[PDB]
Amino acid sequence: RPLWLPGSEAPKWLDGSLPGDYGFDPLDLAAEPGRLNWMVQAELVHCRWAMLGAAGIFIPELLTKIGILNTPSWYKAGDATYFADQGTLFIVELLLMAWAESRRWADIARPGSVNTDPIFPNNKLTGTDVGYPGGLWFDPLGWGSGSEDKLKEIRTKEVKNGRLAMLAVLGAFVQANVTHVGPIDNLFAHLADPYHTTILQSL
Amino acid sequence: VAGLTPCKESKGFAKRQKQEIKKLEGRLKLYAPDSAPALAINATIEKTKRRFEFYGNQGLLCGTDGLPHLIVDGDQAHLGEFVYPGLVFLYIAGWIGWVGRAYLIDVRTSKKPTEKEIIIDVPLALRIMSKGLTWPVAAIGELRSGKLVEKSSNITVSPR
Amino acid sequence: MQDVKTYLSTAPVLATLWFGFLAGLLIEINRFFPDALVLPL
Amino acid sequence: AHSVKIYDTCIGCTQCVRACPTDVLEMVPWDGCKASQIASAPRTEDCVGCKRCESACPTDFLSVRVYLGAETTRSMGLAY
Amino acid sequence: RPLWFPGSQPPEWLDGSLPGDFGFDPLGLGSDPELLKWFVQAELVHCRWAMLGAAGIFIPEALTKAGILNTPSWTVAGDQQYFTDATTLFVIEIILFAWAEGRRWADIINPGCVNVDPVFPNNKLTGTDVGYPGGLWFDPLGWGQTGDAAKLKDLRTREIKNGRLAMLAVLGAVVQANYTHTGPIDNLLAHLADPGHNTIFAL
Amino acid sequence: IGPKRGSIVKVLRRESYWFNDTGKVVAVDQAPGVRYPVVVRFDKVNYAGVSTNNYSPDELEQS
Ligand code: CLA
Ligand SMILES: CC1=C[C@H](O)CC(C)(C)[C@H]1/C=C/C(C)=C/C=C/C(C)=C/C=C/C=C(C)/C=C/C=C(C)/C=C/C1=C(C)C[C@H](O)CC1(C)C
Ligand code: SF4
Repeated sequence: RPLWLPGSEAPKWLDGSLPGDYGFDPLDLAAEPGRLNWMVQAELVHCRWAMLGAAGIFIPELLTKIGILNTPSWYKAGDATYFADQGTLFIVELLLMAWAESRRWADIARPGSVNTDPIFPNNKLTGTDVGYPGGLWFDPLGWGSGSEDKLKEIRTKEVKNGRLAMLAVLGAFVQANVTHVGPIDNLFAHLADPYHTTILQSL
Repeated sequence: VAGLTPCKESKGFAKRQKQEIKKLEGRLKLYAPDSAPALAINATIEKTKRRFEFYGNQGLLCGTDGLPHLIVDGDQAHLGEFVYPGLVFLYIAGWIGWVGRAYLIDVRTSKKPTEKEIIIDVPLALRIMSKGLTWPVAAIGELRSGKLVEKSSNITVSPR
Repeated sequence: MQDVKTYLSTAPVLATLWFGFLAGLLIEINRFFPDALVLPL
Repeated sequence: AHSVKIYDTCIGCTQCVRACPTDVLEMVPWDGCKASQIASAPRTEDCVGCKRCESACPTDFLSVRVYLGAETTRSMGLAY
Repeated sequence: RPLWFPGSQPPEWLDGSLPGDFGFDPLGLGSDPELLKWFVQAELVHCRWAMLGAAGIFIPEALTKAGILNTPSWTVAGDQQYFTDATTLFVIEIILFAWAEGRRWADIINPGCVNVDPVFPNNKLTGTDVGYPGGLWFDPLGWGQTGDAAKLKDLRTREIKNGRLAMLAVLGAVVQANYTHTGPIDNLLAHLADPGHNTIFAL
Repeated sequence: IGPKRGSIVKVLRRESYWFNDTGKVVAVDQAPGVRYPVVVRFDKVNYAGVSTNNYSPDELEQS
């Protein structure tokens, strides 16, 4: 398999079964037995929150540049008023995040336990692997089932698109901190003068 | 906060800027204006004026002495006085504590463990000094897995 | 270098080379960023 | 004067007697070690209390043990 | 075997197998076999950068004196203004040499591992020795891949000895600029007029 | 007697320097009447600088 560094030995824990495995654990953050089960679940929420993050940071800002949404910038979106209080929407989120993540917390701890419904137990999730809750609510098209070689490719495509979005969202964060311009305008200021709009010029 | 005026509007803090340049300007009066020691005092004045314009722009609190005071309680205005450089420090200090702890584990399973502390194995040292970058994820990871602490049955204890 | 680098890897030389680099770094931080009482970041 | 006590951890290495500068310790026969000898302190009234025997005892913890008690002209080391 | 000091005994670590080996090790810093292979690799890129250095110092300044080109002096060439700032010219070069020298870093550590092009796996370098990569990108004429080893060693000896003259020359150009404050072609023509007086002791 | 020669034991003697420490048995005396027959060698010295000490089998457990 290809690795993150040619001529470097792959670690004994990353053996190449996991989708997206390029032997990249230089600091040994997943060495310990039982630890790599937690770090895949951590990678999967972070990659999917970043692909949700990149679709809310770049896509409404790109369509603002075209001018068919007129949405405000994401770093000034916390100052925008809504039908609810901005402080109130935090706690309503973390009451709903208290439900959705603790159902996810029990799946990492005890797999195959919380696939059944808390209310109407005929509705059961069809997901078998940890971190892939297949069911009508999450995978209505049934794209998460098939051959293991076919399933590994689409799980490789989640995390390779997911690691790009993590780098993307981490980039927009630092761009809005030192330049105070939204990141689609940072792209359009880089296609005009690329050698004068660089991280050293923005300090 | 705590009876302290901000340093940008403190009359005592502006008085200390006035009497510091005036001390350095009187030092400049006995030198030629293009001389080499006069360039050092001219660089000292610009270092002083950079310092006073930096302290007032960070929201520092100045007392009745005209001196910037640090609020270390954890105020949302005052994070860079104690909380922000404290978290910067503890990351660096935990980096020192994690690569010195991981070096001792790496040399305890060696042929002569005491010759690797007077003569520090630099390829063994430098391969874990890079690994001390991500140390809160490795210290609490060893704490949760039980590898951080040693059980008291295997610890040398002085008798009662 | 089987023994010259062993002498260079001893405790006083590596303390001199690290603290020479450490005080060399902290002086050069204190030149381009002097009088630093508050971390702005 | 000083009370020098020998314990059963002794290996009969004899170096407590060899380090003694006032001839307190002697090696008596014994059945509790490979050397088949243990130290004893018959002339413990001649003990200065210097604990050279405790410095030369290789047993952890020490087999010879000197307890500084009542001090007389023997254990003060005077010539006047 | 030609040697630098014909009465002296050659060192044990310099057995003459290396190209350009003349037994010159009075301080003996290449005594360790693991450090000798690093220092030969250090001397190869030092030789080729100085020959590339000597063609940018002594070749265009000779054309500057002859009026062929109007290029500035090599000491003040970095001070000139370009379309890219010289602070951000470095980080373009540092990024481009993290792929050039970082992939060269793996070849010194693990020989025969970075010889395959990652974008297209059919392209590969026709090289077997460390420090001489071969292939179409580095040896397009095929002169460095010969069946006979005596001609191949002499051609690598020709590369080293041409290199170490330039490492004297670029170091010679540095101290001449610090002492005379004059271009080394102009120092040559001043020395070609009156070589008795126009020297380092001309002050 | 003794646990084993060449085995790893842990000292239960309270007054030793190597209490709750890993030691290697180098000699067990099989002569009767010996109070402390098991000779245990340690990787670390005590304050006297020695690493060789004699313990009874009741003051050691296999670890
Ligand atoms: C490739 C090697 C080389 C060459 C051919 C030159 C040539 C020249 N140098 Mg020199 N120089 C060299 C390297 C070189 N140098 C090195 C390594 C240093 C650093 C010590 C200097 C520093 C230096 C100073 C500071 C000055 C010269 C000057 C001169 C000129 C007058 C001669 C003189 O006084 O020499 C002085 C020579 C030395 C100080 C060092 C000896 C040079 C090498 C190491 C020995 C010979 C090597 C090799 C056998 C040369 C082959 C020549 C061949 C092609 C014919 C002359 C054109 C002077 C000038 O500008 O003239 C007007 C001047 O002031 N040189
Ligand atoms: C071996 C030995 C033996 C034992 O060990 C002892 C001893 C004695 C130690 C030894 C010896 C040593 C020596 C002699 C050394 C030296 C070296 C050198 C001089 C190098 C250089 C080296 C050098 C080099 C690389 C160089 C490089 C260069 C360059 C890049 C340049 C560039 C440039 C150009 C083009 C031009 C422009 O306009 C500018 C610039 C940009 C500037
Ligand atoms: S020195 Fe200690 S172990 Fe040796 S004979 Fe005397 S009392 Fe026994």
